Amino acid sequence: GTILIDLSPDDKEFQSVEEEMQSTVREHRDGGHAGGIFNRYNILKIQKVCNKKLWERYTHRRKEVSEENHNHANERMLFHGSPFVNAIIHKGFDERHAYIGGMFGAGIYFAENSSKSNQYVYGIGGGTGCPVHKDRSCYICHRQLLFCRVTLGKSFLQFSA
Amino acid sequence: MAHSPPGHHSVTGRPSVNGLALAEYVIYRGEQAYPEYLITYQIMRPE
Ligand SMILES: Nc1ccccc1-c1nc2ccccc2c(=O)[nH]1
Ligand SMILES: [Zn+2]
Repeated sequence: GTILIDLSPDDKEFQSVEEEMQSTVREHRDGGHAGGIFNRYNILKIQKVCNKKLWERYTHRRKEVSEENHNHANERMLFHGSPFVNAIIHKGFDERHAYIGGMFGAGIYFAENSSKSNQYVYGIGGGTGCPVHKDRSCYICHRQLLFCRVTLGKSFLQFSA
Repeated sequence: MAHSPPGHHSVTGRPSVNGLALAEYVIYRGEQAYPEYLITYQIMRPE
């Protein structure tokens, strides 16, 4: 039951999402190995993902968390890069979309830096890069990221390198 | 998936070395995220 609605580049919603994407690019300690060498993106399309069942699943859990945390969901907008983007938008996030070897355990990982999530579009550490050219720094192939509404609730703070 | 730490709903990975890095976050329940926007893009080659 997912439909995708194209946003016009003239829409303030398009513009605020593009600004979050562009403004959260940083340099990475791998010199671009995983995600490629770049300072900015060419945004080709921004689509709103509409699925009533998945939205209600989200808001149900959000209420549960809020009620466990003095009526505070601690909701953020965060990036997610994944080879399973098509499955996620149609069926929702689940255990198949987790990072099993992640430094904070097997869970679903999100980033404030869009460029961090860009490192995972083609798999962990960029995998073998784009399907067509096998290039983690491909400037031709179209990539996709999700910009996601995430309920953090009470979050365990891990200081880490 | 693993469980959240007892009494918590997520983990925040705070950067402690790279001064320019922003936080990363982990959830342990798929129902705690909704994929709002799908962004299609290319990375641009620096000039
Ligand atoms: N590591 C992953 C494995 C499968 C699907 C997605 C990811 C992934 N991991 C991340 C780790 C840290 C910060 C962001 C991400 C992310 O966007 N995707
Ligand atoms: Zn390519």
